[PDB]
Amino acid sequence: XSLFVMKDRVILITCGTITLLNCVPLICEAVSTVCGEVEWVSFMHKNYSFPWEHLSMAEEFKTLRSHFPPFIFGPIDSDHYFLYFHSDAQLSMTMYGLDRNQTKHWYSDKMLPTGPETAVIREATGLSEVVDDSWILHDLQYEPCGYSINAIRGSEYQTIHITPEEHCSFASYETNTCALNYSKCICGVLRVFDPERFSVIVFIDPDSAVGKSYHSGGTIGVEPEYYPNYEAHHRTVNEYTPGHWVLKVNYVKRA
Amino acid sequence: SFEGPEKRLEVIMRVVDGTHVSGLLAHDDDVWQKVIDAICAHIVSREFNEYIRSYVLSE
Ligand code: NA
Repeated sequence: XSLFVMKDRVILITCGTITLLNCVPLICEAVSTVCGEVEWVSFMHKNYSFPWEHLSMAEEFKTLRSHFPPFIFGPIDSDHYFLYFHSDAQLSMTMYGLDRNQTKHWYSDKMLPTGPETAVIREATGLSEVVDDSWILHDLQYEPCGYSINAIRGSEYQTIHITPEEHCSFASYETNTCALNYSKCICGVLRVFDPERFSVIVFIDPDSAVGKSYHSGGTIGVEPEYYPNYEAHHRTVNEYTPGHWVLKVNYVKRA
Repeated sequence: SFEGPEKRLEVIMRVVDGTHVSGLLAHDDDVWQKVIDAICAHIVSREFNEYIRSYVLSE
């Protein structure tokens, strides 16, 4: 996969390609040709892996540096890293151990873009409830397996990527939708995947709506009262650079 | 091919004095086709609105 382009940003998500850092030079050129200024670059990099789940940190940092002629660098959460060139909402889920009755629908002997076949898939799995008819959607079912969907609604997007290999099945969800309480959104995605474990990462800057709520003690939809079939573990909040905050919650299905 | 692990890249620009009124939406698909070529992928389908150009991709 997915590329989203907005007035001030580009988001690229893929599964199984070569390094996305290859795209940085041409994205920077696209910025300079419209006389914008690069402010943030972030990329996923796995330093630490768990059993249910590339270049070294040094190699990726050196590559990214090579694509620029100053900035600050560091982690966001432990799996994403930023460059900030000093002079909105984002919620993400990662899901492991997907429902086996659902994952069969994301196997196929043919590559199928949006059409009657993916309509059957979306209806049968409940993706149609996550991406309802208020969204403009397009999707792709891969051979032998895998699935991607993008959806847009005004300034909002949602996207899901599914890699259902039995050994280490995985799905991700991301959205910039603004809600005061994300429990309905998150639980709607869990309805589709019913995963053995999942994490949610939410950005909570104090000057954003959800962050203003969080920083004042408000309930934002990640809390344990919404996930009775799961046990919470190791909530982590970081002010990952001055003024900017990230929250990660982790849930594991009750055996 | 399409299989784990997932990768993600985001670039955010500041709109400043002198930036094109449309920002990155001043560009047409030729710009983004070349970006996607750098990861040896291609555009399978597109959906556009006033705020977002959305592309579904494949190797
Ligand atoms: Na929690």
